[PDB]
Amino acid sequence: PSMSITRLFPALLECFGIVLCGYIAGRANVITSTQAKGLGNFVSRFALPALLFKNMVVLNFSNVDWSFLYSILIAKASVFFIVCVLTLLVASPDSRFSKAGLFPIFATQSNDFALGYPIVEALYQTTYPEYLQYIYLVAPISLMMLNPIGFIFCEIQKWKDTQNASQNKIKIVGLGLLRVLQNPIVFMVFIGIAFNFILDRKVPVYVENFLDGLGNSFSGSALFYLGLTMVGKIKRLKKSAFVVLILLITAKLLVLPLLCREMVELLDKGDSVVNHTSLSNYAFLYGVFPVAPGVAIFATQFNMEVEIITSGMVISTFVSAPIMYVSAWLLTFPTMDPKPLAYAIQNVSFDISIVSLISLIWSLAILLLSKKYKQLPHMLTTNLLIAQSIVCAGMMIWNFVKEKNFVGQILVFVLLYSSLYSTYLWTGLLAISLFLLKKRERVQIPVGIIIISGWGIPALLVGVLLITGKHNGDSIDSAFFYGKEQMITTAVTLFCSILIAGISLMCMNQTAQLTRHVLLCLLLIIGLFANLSSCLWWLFNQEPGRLYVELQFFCAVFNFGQGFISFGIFGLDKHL
Amino acid sequence: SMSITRLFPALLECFGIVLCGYIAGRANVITSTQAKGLGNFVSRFALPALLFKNMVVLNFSNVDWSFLYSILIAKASVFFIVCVLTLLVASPDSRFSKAGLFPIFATQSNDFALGYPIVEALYQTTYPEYLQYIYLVAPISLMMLNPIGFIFCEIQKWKDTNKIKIVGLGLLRVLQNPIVFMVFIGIAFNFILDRKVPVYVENFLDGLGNSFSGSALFYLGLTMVGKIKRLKKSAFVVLILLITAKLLVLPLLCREMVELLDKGDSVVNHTSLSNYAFLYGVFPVAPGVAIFATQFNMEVEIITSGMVISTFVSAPIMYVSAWLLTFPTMDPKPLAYAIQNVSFDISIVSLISLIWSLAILLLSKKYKQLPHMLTTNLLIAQSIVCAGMMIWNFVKEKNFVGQILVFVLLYSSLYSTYLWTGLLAISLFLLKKRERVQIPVGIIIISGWGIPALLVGVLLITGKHNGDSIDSAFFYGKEQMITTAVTLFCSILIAGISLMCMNQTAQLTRHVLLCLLLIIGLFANLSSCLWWLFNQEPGRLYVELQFFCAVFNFGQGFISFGIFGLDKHL
Ligand SMILES: *[C@@H]1O[C@H](CO)[C@@H](O)[C@H](O)[C@H]1NC(C)=O
Ligand SMILES: *[C@@H]1O[C@H](CO)[C@@H](O)[C@H](O)[C@H]1NC(C)=O
Repeated sequence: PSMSITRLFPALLECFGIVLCGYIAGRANVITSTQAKGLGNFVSRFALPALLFKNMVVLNFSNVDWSFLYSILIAKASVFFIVCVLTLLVASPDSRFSKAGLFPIFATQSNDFALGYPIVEALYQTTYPEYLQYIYLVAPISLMMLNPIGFIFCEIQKWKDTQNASQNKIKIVGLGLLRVLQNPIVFMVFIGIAFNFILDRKVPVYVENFLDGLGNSFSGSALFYLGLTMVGKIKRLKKSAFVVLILLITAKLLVLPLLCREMVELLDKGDSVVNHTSLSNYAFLYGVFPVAPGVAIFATQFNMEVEIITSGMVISTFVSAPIMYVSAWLLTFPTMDPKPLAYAIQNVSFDISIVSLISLIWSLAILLLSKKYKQLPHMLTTNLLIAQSIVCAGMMIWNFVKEKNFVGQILVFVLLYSSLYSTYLWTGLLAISLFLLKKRERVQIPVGIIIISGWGIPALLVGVLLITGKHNGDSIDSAFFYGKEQMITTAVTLFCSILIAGISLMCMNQTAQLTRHVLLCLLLIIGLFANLSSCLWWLFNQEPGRLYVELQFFCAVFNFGQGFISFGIFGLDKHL
Repeated sequence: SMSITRLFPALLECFGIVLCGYIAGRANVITSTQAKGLGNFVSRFALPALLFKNMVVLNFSNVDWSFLYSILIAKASVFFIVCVLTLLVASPDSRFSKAGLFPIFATQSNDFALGYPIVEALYQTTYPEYLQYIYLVAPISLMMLNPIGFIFCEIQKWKDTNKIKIVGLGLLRVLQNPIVFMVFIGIAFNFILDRKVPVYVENFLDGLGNSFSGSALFYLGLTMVGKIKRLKKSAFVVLILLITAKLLVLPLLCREMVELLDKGDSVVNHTSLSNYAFLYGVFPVAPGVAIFATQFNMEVEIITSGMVISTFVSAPIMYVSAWLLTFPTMDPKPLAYAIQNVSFDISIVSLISLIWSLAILLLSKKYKQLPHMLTTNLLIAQSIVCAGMMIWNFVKEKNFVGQILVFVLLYSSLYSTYLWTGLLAISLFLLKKRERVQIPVGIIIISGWGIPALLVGVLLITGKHNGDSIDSAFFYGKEQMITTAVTLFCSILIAGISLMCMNQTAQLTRHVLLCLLLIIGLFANLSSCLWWLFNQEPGRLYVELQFFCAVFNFGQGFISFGIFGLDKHL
C-alpha cells in the first residue's frame, strides 16, 4: 500500500484537539496572556532543544536519501524566490522592504516539530520508518539556508528607518546572521551534529532517559502553547489585506507542495518505482504544513507588521487541517483495487462527519442558549444546522447499518436523503428569505408554511424515490441506493434549489444578521455547484474514471462537512 | 529480579528536570505569575488526561487486591499515629489545623510525577504488572484519608466564626480535585468500552498524557524558588519529625504489613512484591499539599518548607533503599561490582554539584574571609575524592603501579577530607574564643597534606598489597584498615573536642550544621572498621554496613552543596 492512511485522522485529531484545548483555556480565562508567555518560555527554552538533541544524536547518516532533501530544499528556495520577487514589485515603496523581509519567511517556514512530526509519525511508523528523520533534517537546514535572506531584508528596512546613510553592509548582514544563529533550532542542530560524530551515533545511557523525558513533553505542550498564543489575534482586517492574506496562504499551502512534488520527480534518479511514488507523496505532504509561530515571534520582536503575520498564521493553521486531510486521501486513492474505494469514501465521510457533528452541536447549543432564535433570519439558520445534524446522525447510523437488513437500510437511506434534500432546499429558502428581507417590503413571510414545505417536500421526494426507484443490492455506496432514479431525484431537488438561490442572487445585485447570512447562502452554492457536476459527469461518460472518483470524493467533502464551515463562520464569534 | 541496574538513569530524569525547573525559576526566566500558567496546564489538562488513559486500559481481573488493602492500611496507620500525637502535644489554639494538615502531609506521595518514572524503569521488562499500582493506590488513598484530616481543619475554620456543614465542605473539596473525579470516570469507562479507548481518541490521550511526565517535574522544580524561608527551633524540630515520619517509618510499615497480609502463595512474586512495597513509601511529599495549605491559609510556611525539603531529601534515599534490597541476591563475587557501581553513580552527582558550589564560593570572593577559607580548602578536597572514583572504576585490571597510583590518591584524599572537617570546627571554636589568626591552620594544612601523605607513604614503602581484593577494604590487606582506623580515630577526637568546647563556652548559622551533618557520618564510618576486625567470617550484616560506609564517603559532597551552595551571589 506504501501509505498507512487509515491512522492519519487520529493524528489530526490529537494535533488539533490539543490546539483546541489550548484555545479553550485561552479564551475562557484559565490562563491569561502573561502565564501563557511563561508556558511558552518553558516550551521554547527547554522542550525543543532536548528533542532536537536526542533526534540528532540518534540520527543515522548512512540511510539518508539526500535526493529528496535537496529537491525539497530547491522547492522551498524557489517558492521563497518567487514570493520575494513579486513582493518587491507589487508592494508600496514606503514599505516594500518590510514586506519583502517578512512575507517570504511566512510563506516558506513550516510548523514541523509541533504539528508535522506526530502526523508523519502516524503515517510512516508501520511501513516506511526512515521518513521520520527527514523532518529534523529538512526543517533546520531550510531555516539556516533561507531565513538569513529574510532577516537581511528586514535589516535593510530597519536601516531605512534609522536613515544613517553610511553603508558598512557587513555590520547588517552579520547582524542578521547572528540573529539567525540565536535561534535554538540552528545551534542546537549544530551541537547535535557535532555530538553525532563525537559519541559515535549512540546516546549516553545516563542521559538517554533524561533526554527522552524532556523531549516527549514537547508535542502536547507545544500544541497547547500554540492554542494559548492564538486567542484574539485574528481581529478585524482592512481592504486589500484580505486579498494579500489569501494570496500568501494559497502560496504557502498550495504551490510549495506542488513544487516539492515536481522537483522530487525531476531530481530523483532512483531505480525503484514504489520508493519514488512514496517519496513523491511524502513530498506533497510536507509542504502543506502550516506556518510556525516563530514568524510571529520575529514580527513581534521587530514590531513590524505583527497583525498581518499573526492573522496569516491563524488562518493557515485553521485552513490546513482539511487541506491535509483532502490532499492525503487524494494521494492514497490511485491503484489499490476497484472495490475498496467505496469503503474509503465511507471512512472519509465518517471522519469528516464526526468533526462537523461535534462543531455543529456546539454552534447549535450557542445559538439556542443565546435566545437569538426568535429573530429572523437566524431561526432558519438554526433549522439548517439542525438538518445538518440529522445528516451527520444519518452517517452514524449508516456506518453501522450497511449490511444489517434491507428494511432498516431503506429506512436509514430515506431518513438520510430526506435530511440531505431538506438541507439542499433550506439553502434556497434561506436565500429567498434573505432576498425578501433585502427588498425592505412589509410582506409577512409565512415561516410556518415554509417549515411545513421544507419538512414535507424532502420526505415526499424520498418516498417518490422509494416508490418509483429500484433498489440496487450490489451497491455498497449510499449514492447508488436506488440506482439512476436516486441520482435523478437528487439532481432535480438540487436544481430547484439552485434556481431559487440564483433568483435571490440576481435580486441582490439589483437591490444593491444580514452581514453573515448572505455568505452562508453564497458558500453553499459552491457546495451545490460541486454536487451538480458529478451527476453531469456520469451520463456523458459511461466509464467511471479516476476523475469521477476525485469528483465524488469532493462531493462527499463539500456535501457533508458543511457544518464545519457553518461553525467556522457563525459559532466563533463574540457576544453570543 | 528487580532491574536495579536501570534505576540511576531514572533518578537523573526525575531530578534533572526538577533541577532544570529550579534553575529557570531562580534565574528570572519564568517568574511567579508565569509559573502559575504552567501549573494550570499541568493540573487541569495534562494530569486529567493522563489518569483517564491508563485506567481505561488496565485490567481489573489481574490486580492483586491483597497488596492493595495492605498498602492502604499502612498509609492509614501512618495517618493514625501522626494525627494522635498532634492532638496531644500541640498548642490548644491550633490543635485542629495541625492535626488536619500534618497527617495529610505525611501520607500523599509524589506518585504520578516522581513515583511513576522510577517504577517504570525498575518494573517494565521483568514485572510489568507492577506499574498499574501507582494509578490505583494514590487516588484511593486520597479519597479515604484526606477527608478525615479535612474535618479537623474545618473545625479550626469554624472556631474563628451542624455536622453536615463541616463534613460536607471537606467532602466536596476532595471530589473537586482533578485526581478524584477523573478516577471515577475512568472506572466507569473501563466497563463501558471494555478496556478499549477508541482509535480516534487513542492518539489524543497519548499526546496529552506523555506531556505530564516531563512538565510536572519542571513545575515542581519551578515552584520551590525561595520557598525554604527560615524557621525557628520549634518549627525545625517538628519538621525533622514529619520528614522522618513520611520518609522512614511509612516505608518500613509498608514492607512489614505487606509481608503480613499478602499471605505468600507467590514464591518469587511475594518477595519481589515486598521489596516494591517498601519502595512505594520512600517517595517524597506531593506538591499538592503545599497547594492544599494555601487554600486553607493555615500553617503555610511549615508545609511548604516540608514539601521542598522532602523532594530534596528523598533523592539519595531512593537510591540507597533500592540498592539495599537487591543485595541479598546473586553471588558474593558480583556483589563487589554492585558496591563499585553504586559508589561510581553517587560520585557523579556529587562531583557536578561540588564543582558548582566550589565555583560559587571562589567567584563570590567570600573565600578571602578566614572562616570561609577553611571551608573552601575542605570543599576542594571533596571534589578530588569524587574524581578519584572515576579513575578507580576504570583502573582495576591494569598494571600494579597504575592501580597503586589510583589507590594512593584516593585514600590520601579520603583521610584529608576526614581530618579537614574537624580542624575547621576546632579552628572555628578557637576563633570564636580567640582573636588570633589561624596561623597554625597553615601548619595544619601542611600537616593535612603531609599526614595523609605519610599514610600514603607507609603503604608505598611497605609491601602488603593484596591483589585478590575487589573494591577497597583489602587494598593493602589488614594493614590498610588498621591505618584507616588510626587516621579516623584522630579526626573524630579533634571534632569531638570542638563540639565539647562549644557547650562549655556557652555564617555560623549554617557552618555548624555542615560540621554537624558530618558528625553523624564519622560515627557510622568508625563502626564498619570495628565490625571487620571483631569478625572472622563476613556475615550479611557486614555487607549492609560496608555499603553505607561507601555512600557517606563518596557522596559526602552532595550534603555539603545542599547546605552552603544555595545561599546567594554577588
Ligand atoms: C526502497 O529502497 C530500495 C531501492 O533502491 C529497494 O530495496 C526498494 O525499492 C525499497 N526498499 C525498502 C526497504 O523500502
Ligand atoms: C508470579 O505468578 C504466579 C504466582 O502464583 C507464579 O507463576 C510465579 O510466582 C510468578 N510467575 C510469573 C510468570 O511471573
